[PDB]
Amino acid sequence: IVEGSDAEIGMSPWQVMLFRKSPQELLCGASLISDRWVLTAAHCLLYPPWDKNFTENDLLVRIGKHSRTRYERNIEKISMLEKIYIHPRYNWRENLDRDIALMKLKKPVAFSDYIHPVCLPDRETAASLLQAGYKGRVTGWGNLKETWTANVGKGQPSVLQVVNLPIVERPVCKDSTRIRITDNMFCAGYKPDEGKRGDACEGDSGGPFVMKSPFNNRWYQMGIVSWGEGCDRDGKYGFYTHVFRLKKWIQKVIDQF
Amino acid sequence: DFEEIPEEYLQ
Amino acid sequence: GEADCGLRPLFEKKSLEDKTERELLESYID
Ligand SMILES: N=C(N)N1CCC[C@@H](CNC(=O)[C@@H](Cc2ccccc2)NS(=O)(=O)c2ccc3ccccc3c2)C1
Ligand SMILES: *[C@@H]1O[C@H](CO)[C@@H](O)[C@H](O)[C@H]1NC(C)=O
Repeated sequence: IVEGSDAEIGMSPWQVMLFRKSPQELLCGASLISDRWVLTAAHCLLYPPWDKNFTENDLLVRIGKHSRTRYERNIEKISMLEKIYIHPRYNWRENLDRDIALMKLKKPVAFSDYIHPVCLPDRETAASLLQAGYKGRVTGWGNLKETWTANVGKGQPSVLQVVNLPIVERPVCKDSTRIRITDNMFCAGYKPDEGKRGDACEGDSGGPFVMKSPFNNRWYQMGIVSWGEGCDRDGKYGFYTHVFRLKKWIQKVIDQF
Repeated sequence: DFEEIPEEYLQ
Repeated sequence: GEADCGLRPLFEKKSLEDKTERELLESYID
């Protein structure tokens, strides 16, 4: 997260860390949607142009975390994966279309003050909340700047970061990039003339873009951090997987499995 | 720079 | 019924609000 700030403890209890076993490194964000299912971006796990193809045994999922690096003995739960499911029509060749994946935990996690699932939206929520100019929230442990001076600058955050960003009109999204955008994506960020900044960055991918409904007080996952071009560039916007448009696939996978 | 986690998970 | 979701034990459930959520809600009414 570029130009965000420190999360409060428990502010995002559905935030999941994808953790590589060997070498030990932060892979990506994810989110908790029930006691045994985790939602993330497909490109976190599978991207053949860079020979990236992670397996159930390559990864741990860490839930309830605040610190990026500490083993938070009293608070976090570490789980292994039973099975990974990638959208069958996930398009890694040209635009990261349908950038979505589900992961089933080997055992259920116990909820607590620090571990709690986010809601997926229904039709009415999606139609009310997904409108240009409205703001959602992005969280993660990814980089604080696109680039920095080696061994001097920082870098990676020490605790979870948070930034609030407005949804941007579809035509402005389209004009900002040569990449072919589909209806399975939306874009968010400030416009160059607005004098605020903020973006997701490396390591934030797969994490949740969430919105709060004023009428029932619940948080909904509307997007997944998918892609962009650098971090926090002027006249550039982050792109997000459209969770609602892909809800039917989620429903199939959870029901069948 | 990660603190180590129980090696049961990493073996 | 439907499993509880999107209500945080340390915030909504204790009627506390986080430092910046007010910014999100205000965006709905401009
Ligand atoms: N700026 C935001 N919000 N971002 C999301 C989080 C990571 C940030 C840094 N990453 C990035 O800036 C890009 C760099 C990149 C750009 C084009 C192609 C390959 C890599 N990685 S990416 O994961 O966003 C990515 C990966 C594969 C792709 C394939 C086709 C088209 C676009 C693709 C974008 C960008
Ligand atoms: C990735 O690896 C898995 C299991 O190791 C294999 O079954 C699958 O075909 C691979 N997919 C690609 C696109 O390389």
